Amino acid sequence: QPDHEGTYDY
Repeated sequence: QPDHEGTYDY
């Protein structure tokens, strides 16, 4: 996904 200056999944 879009990265929101520190998100992640898969």
